[PDB]
Amino acid sequence: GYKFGVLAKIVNYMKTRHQRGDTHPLTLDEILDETQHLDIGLKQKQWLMTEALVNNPKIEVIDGKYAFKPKYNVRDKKALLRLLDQHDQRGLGGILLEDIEEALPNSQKAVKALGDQILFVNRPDKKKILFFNDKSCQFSVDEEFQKLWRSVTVDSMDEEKIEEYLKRQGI
Amino acid sequence: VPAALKRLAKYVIRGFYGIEHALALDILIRNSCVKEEDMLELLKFDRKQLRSVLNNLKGDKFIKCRMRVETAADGKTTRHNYYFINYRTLVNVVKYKLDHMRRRIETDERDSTNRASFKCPVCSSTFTDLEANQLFDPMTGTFRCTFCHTEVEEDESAMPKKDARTLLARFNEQIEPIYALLRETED
Ligand SMILES: [Zn+2]
Repeated sequence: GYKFGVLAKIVNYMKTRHQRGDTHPLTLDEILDETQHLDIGLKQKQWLMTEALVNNPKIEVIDGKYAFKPKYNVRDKKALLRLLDQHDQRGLGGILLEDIEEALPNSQKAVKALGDQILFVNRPDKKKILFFNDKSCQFSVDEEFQKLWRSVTVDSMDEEKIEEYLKRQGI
Repeated sequence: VPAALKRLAKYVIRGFYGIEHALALDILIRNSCVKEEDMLELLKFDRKQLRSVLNNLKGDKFIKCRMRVETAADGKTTRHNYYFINYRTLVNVVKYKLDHMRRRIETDERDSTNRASFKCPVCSSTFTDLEANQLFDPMTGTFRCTFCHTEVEEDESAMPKKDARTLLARFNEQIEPIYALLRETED
């Protein structure tokens, strides 16, 4: 195979390089030194510059040099609260717990610090989806009101009983 | 569409329903008519758990649905469910649920007095106060059950009435903002 296998090794190398704390960007040839890809094609080099490192949402460019994107990913509690508030305001949906866990190492500390700010929905495949706790409207009732509300059934009753009950009670 | 109808809809979907129902209604607040496929990709919920919520909202009839059929570019027909909010039916079912819960209060007060007061710990069955005289044996001189022949204590039936009475005051206090929303939206 050719032209479709070396890109996975490159993105794995610079991700692990970023895990070591290398914030400074690296050139194309500097990455190619330690990946054992010195015999890579020239048409692959131009394809990486114009497509691969600009469509990937994990790569950003500083003065022509490429690096990881730690600003987009979550790395602290304050960015987690800001991003979750932005998803609530614009209505872009929640974020899975596994996405936060891989972006933010030791994310359990940020979860327990925020506490009730993060709403957890349990998917059937053990996954969790995080939602913002919009504290503008916080109304809660006792569990005995919940089972009393569930006791009365309205799904199996026609609309003519609902309209007649208003005139039956005289309102 | 007045904003007072949106405010009362939020206050009844965030307290009496889950957070998933509130997020579904917030989409219908922003856009009056939202397609099903657009809100599938928005909240990224599972297909089965989200249609059950819309089945529940169709159960309480907060919103209404209309169906249209059309032919796409590939020629395959489709059936897209279009959902729109109807505040005219929404206020009636809220009012119906309010009076039904209101009339539940007095009939719970009546059934508290109409509940049984004689309980036999052996058979663990409630006994009517009228039937306690029938179970009484005149030859023995004291009242017991015929089946179990044990002493009957009526102190257990006193305590559930006091718990219900204290909840009468809390239920009346928490409902006043909801009643205030109805009075502001009579026009
Ligand atoms: Zn008995």
